[PDB]
Amino acid sequence: DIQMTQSPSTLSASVGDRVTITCRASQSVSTSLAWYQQKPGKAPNLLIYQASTLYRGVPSRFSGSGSGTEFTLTIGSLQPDDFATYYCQHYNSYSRITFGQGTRLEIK
Amino acid sequence: DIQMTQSPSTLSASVGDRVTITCRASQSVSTSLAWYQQKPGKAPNLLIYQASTLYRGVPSRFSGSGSGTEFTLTIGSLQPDDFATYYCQHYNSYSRITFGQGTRLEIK
Amino acid sequence: DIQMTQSPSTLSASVGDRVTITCRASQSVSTSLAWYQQKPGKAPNLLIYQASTLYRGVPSRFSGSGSGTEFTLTIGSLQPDDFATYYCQHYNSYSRITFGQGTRLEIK
Amino acid sequence: DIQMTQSPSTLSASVGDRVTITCRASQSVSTSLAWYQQKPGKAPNLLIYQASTLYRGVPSRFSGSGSGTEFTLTIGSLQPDDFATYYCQHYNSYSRITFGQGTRLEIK
Amino acid sequence: DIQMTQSPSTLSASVGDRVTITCRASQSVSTSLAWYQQKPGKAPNLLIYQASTLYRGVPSRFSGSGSGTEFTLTIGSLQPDDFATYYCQHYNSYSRITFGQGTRLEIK
Amino acid sequence: DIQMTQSPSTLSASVGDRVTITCRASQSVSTSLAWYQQKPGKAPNLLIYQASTLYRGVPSRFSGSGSGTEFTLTIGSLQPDDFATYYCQHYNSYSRITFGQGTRLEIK
Amino acid sequence: DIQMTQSPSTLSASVGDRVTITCRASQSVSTSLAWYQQKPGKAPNLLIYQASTLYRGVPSRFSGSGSGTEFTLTIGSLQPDDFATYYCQHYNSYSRITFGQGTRLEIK
Amino acid sequence: QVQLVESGGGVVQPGRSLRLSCAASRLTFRNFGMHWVRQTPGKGLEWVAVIWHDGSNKFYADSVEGRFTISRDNSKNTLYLQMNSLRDEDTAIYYCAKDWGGASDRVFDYWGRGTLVIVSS
Amino acid sequence: QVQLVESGGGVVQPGRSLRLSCAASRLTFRNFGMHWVRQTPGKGLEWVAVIWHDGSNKFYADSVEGRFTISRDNSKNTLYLQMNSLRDEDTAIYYCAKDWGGASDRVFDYWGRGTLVIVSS
Amino acid sequence: QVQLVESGGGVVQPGRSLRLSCAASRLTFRNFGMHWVRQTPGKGLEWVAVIWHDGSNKFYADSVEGRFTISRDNSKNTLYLQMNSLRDEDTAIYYCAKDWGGASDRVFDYWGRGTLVIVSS
Amino acid sequence: QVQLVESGGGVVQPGRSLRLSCAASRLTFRNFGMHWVRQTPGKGLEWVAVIWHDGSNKFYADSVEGRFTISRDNSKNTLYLQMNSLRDEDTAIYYCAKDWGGASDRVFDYWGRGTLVIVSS
Amino acid sequence: QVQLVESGGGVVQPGRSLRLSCAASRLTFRNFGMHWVRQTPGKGLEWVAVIWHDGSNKFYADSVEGRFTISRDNSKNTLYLQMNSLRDEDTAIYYCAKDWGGASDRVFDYWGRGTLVIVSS
Amino acid sequence: QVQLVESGGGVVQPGRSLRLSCAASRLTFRNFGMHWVRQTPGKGLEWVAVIWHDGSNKFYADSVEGRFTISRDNSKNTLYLQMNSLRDEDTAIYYCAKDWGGASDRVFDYWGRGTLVIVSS
Amino acid sequence: ANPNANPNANPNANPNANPNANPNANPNANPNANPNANPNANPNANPNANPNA
Repeated sequence: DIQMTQSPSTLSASVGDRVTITCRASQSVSTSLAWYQQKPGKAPNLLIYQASTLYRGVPSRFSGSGSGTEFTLTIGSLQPDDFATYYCQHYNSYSRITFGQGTRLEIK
Repeated sequence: DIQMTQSPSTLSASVGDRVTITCRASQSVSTSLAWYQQKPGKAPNLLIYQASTLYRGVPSRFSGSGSGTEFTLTIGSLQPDDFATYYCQHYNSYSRITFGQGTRLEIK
Repeated sequence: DIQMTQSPSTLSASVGDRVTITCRASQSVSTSLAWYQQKPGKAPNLLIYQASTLYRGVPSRFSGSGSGTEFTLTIGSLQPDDFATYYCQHYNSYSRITFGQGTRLEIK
Repeated sequence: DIQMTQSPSTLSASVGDRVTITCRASQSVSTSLAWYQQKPGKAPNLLIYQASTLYRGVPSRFSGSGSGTEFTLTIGSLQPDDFATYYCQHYNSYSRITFGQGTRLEIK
Repeated sequence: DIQMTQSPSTLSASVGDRVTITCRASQSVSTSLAWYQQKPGKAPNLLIYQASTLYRGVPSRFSGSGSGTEFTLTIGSLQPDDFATYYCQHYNSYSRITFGQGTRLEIK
Repeated sequence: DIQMTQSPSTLSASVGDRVTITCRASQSVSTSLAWYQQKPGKAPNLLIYQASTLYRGVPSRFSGSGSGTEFTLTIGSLQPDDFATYYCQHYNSYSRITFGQGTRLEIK
Repeated sequence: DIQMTQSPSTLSASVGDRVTITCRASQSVSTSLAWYQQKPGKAPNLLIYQASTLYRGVPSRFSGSGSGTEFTLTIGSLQPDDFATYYCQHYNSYSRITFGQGTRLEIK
Repeated sequence: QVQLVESGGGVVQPGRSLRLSCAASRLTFRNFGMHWVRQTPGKGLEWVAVIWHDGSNKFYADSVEGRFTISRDNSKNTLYLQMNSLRDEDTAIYYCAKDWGGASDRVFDYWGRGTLVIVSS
Repeated sequence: QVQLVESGGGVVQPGRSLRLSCAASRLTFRNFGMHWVRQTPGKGLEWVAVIWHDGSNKFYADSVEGRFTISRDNSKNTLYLQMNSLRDEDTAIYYCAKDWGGASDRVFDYWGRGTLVIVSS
Repeated sequence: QVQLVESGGGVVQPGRSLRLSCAASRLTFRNFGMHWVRQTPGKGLEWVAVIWHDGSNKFYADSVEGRFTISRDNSKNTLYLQMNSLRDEDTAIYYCAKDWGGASDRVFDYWGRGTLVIVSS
Repeated sequence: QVQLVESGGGVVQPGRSLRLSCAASRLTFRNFGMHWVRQTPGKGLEWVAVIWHDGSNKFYADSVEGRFTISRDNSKNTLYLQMNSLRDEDTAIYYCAKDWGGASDRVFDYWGRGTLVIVSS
Repeated sequence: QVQLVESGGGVVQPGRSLRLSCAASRLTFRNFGMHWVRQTPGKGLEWVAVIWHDGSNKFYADSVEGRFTISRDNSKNTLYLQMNSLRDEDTAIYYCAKDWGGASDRVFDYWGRGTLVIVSS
Repeated sequence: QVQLVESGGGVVQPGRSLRLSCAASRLTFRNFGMHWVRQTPGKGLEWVAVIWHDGSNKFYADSVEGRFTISRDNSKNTLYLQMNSLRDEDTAIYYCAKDWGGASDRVFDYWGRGTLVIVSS
Repeated sequence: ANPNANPNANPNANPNANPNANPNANPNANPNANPNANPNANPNANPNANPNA
């Protein structure tokens, strides 16, 4: 399998700031990634697929990019809602689906 | 719809010769193709079904072969009564019945 | 789903010239492309299926070509009744049907 | 092929010790090695893959490292159950899978 | 190309003797050499590869040595079945495959 | 760059004599030199490479010799076909390929 | 390093005359020199290398001569454009590259 | 000459249900599949759903999965689509369609006029 | 708006078996592949299993090979995952999931609520 | 849990043939490539062959090229290796295998018990 | 056990064409690249050409560059070498070959019987 | 028998561009690096440029550095040399070449017919 | 036509660092070693550094030993010289250069335009 | 010393590159292959079924 590493483990930010979350691959996974948001107590939901495409119904503030093993999730202006746990998921062909540890967004 | 092309458009030959008429379908039709002979002033008559099976009462000098997209009618020995217009037809499932253009056998 | 992008969005021309409209695919669609023309106040009418085949009743000045992701709809000679919005639609297997943005051709 | 040579042929130690087993490659094999433990009367089982990654369910006292032609399997604290035969197996691309001779672990 | 010179052209010996056949290269071929034995009426068979390694199923009485441009094939004890023509063949990288002249072993 | 000077510029000779053409290098070129024969109206053909080796298909009456800076091409028995312009070309390492001025052969 | 002193510092001359610039090395530099011409406001241009060889595209009126520690650059017929500052350079092996002080040509 | 009549539209509030009909005329409804096509006010065509010839299988686009329900009644020559849990993005002119019938070609030939649905308050 | 409910959880002893259900509502079940996703109490997310649209092929993570058997029954519109020979590393919340439907995109969009499975003594 | 039971062993004369089977249980057979691993009486481990998931490709060690043939048939969940032109070397204990399934890692996890083959006179 | 049999030899005037075949038996043909080796009557050995496993790349000795075309057909388990513009130097006994399959050693293990080609008048 | 035909010649004014082609035939063009050789009207021969087999590296003579660019298209079996900022000394017959293929011998064997380029006004 | 454009100059205080760039154009930058040449206000020239084609070796003038670092990026076709601990003697316009390419001639042919670097307070 | 590249380095291909298939590929099915049904499957009835009783 492929080990998914996302850094930082936990970073705090204030409303209106710019926060970027990366995800590191053990080896190349093409551009087949997916970012997940999990509010505590709630099942997680999809934001980005194909590592760059915004899913329908998700605000355009969320933004992802990167290729190969470097992938970053970028938040244009962090709002009080977006405080949650963020996961990066890969679905490369011939390899099994794994997730990251989960970056945490903490207020102030 | 499936469009077949039968070549040549016209093939002149003498009695006792061996002539082969082909039928090329736009896409694979398995063996669901049938051939006909049509004399002037008369409705076409069936020669071969399943692209290889002789119809009852049809002379054994007519033989059909081919599968997929490339099929052929062969008359082993041309006789004077086999001067007419011959067509090919497909009856592939989930496809409508369309019909060919036509090879004509002409004396000498 | 496949984002099916047609360029140029708007191109002006006068009656009698040669005008070509193309549509870009995000990934390979083989040859399962279709073209629709939409005059204002009327639902779009099909012109080309299989990305190259003219539909029945379609004037011969209409012509489609291309494969994979690069396709081209070419106008043999632009006529006064050929001024409308043109769309590109794909029906790739195991994929959902999507349309293009719609190219507007305008007088002079 | 590529010859897998591991040293020492036999290494005796008592419970609670630390032992290192080295495997030498006839030519560079990158990091695509594995270590197997064969308890007599049983088929060998998997311990390490990619020459550094601990398998699932293996005790963490087993350690592997190295790249190229010099690789080492290290046991942090030798346990009463850990007396068996150890092999080094490589699966380098464009070369066939080969095994070593196998080191014996003998009590005291 | 790289020409291969093997000496002597002919070397006669009797059963139980020890003979050495050399192969001299125009330029360094590292250890990329092979020795072939051709009995009359048959295609040559592989004896040594990598200039020192014994091929599978070949009696261990053959031994190879050398590096650079000077290489030696030694038969430890001649046998009645080991009387044939010997060729040295190189496979140096970026250079095409060539063979030697062919040393002959003649009885007595 | 290494400028080649081949001397002398023109030798008249008859059929059956022996002619020697020299090529002088301004600095050591080891043995990396090649000789070309250009008949008028044609592209030059390769004769000698490595300053001593005969190219395949060239009649053996051509022979080259020398190393360092003094290199000679010798035609043992001139033939009527062997009247052409001769160029010496070096390909020394770390230096660009240059050609000589061109020695001509004149009958009688 | 090797200090380079070139004399005279300033050499006044008119159009059509002949000037000689001397460049004396503090110790033998064999024949490894180079002569540069610098027009005001421009990066210097190469004229002579190896102390006697004309660089490509330089007018043939420039000539270099000398060996050892005494070298001369001579302009056959000074042209209105050839009024500039000249620098001599050595690149002797095992020594670091140094430039001259700069000889100036002044009109009249 | 095959004309498709579609109806049942109007203006509805977000979250309320609505029913659209596609009663056919002189077309062999049973042997042909049917499609719903949404033409947004921004001049874009989005495919909505397709129903098989006998209703055996049923597909939707991702944006309308679970919120849209189509049904096929061969008896009185109509195609039906029930429209539920709406919001603003569903405000568009809704086109009926009929797949040409090729072996592997999903291309519409006889489009409907369209019935326009407003989601507003 | 597409709800997946799961049931059949609880607390079992190691080595015992348990059945899970993922009965769905208003989703076109037979036309979508489905997954099972496991979330350990350590907040780690791990994929478990996936079954194709007719159940032709089944894939499992290596850690659960030979122990978990999953199946789909389109008729009553529910998904099952039968658990055999469990152990202490299977204590986690189990999420039902639905593959988005992309041509090559294996991403989950409508997650289920989740049913807790605990194994202890 | 996945166990591999091999069968078809015995003792044969040199030059005779012999069929082997690796009927597997509780494993998703069609989704995994398999190997055959041979362990000589001198306690040396040697790889023999490998067949892909659907049987498209086979690779053999040069020691058994032209003599061994593996065949996979997914329907009854079994693996075959039929031997021709054996000799004294080919006497060893034969294990089944199952490739771990990594992206580029060829390792064996669920080894079989082992089936003994003797070549003698 | 793997045997290579050649065919298609005979007598040809200089400048005519000729086709040579290396139909193989019991060899996993698709996985192995194949060479052609030419033995002149003077008992010299010359290498002719090599084709990769899929036919992606070819390499020829300079003595036959542009005159010899080698092609491999995996489906019929055979190899082809077509000869154009022959001359007196191409009269020899032609052996097929099979690269041993190692990482970096280009040696031949299973030679063919050989087919004789004569160029004369 | 390997023939190289060059084209694209003619007359151009100084400072203008021009494209040259070396469409090869019957040669395994992908395996061989190629050279361009220029023959001045004074019967002198000058080496111009060389490109490797896959185009990884290019080398130019100092007389054409920065003005000449050579590129190779393996798919169409052809070689390109595009010249910019021409002047009077570049008026010559341009010969395509083919490196012999030896280990360290950069010697041309199969030359082309030749293309004449005139720079004047 | 080979143009070398430098940048990154300005005025800095003594003891501060400063980075210079030599972005080249139309030149085969990877195959040529490059030099930096310094021209003091006294109109005297001084050599600074040389970098080999692939970065294997670097040589500096003794007046810049340990304070100047020169690095090359073949992919971006640019040359870098970063100075550390600058002082008053380093006020001069800095030239890029390209070694001629001869076997033993370290002579600069295609000089750059020039970048003025000032050190003061 | 000569700091430039060697313009006479061997520019040809390697005629002794490994001419074999990789015995260690990824011999498994693709777990991330499209698991969904084809929405573009022909939804029309078959006009070629038997019309006879």
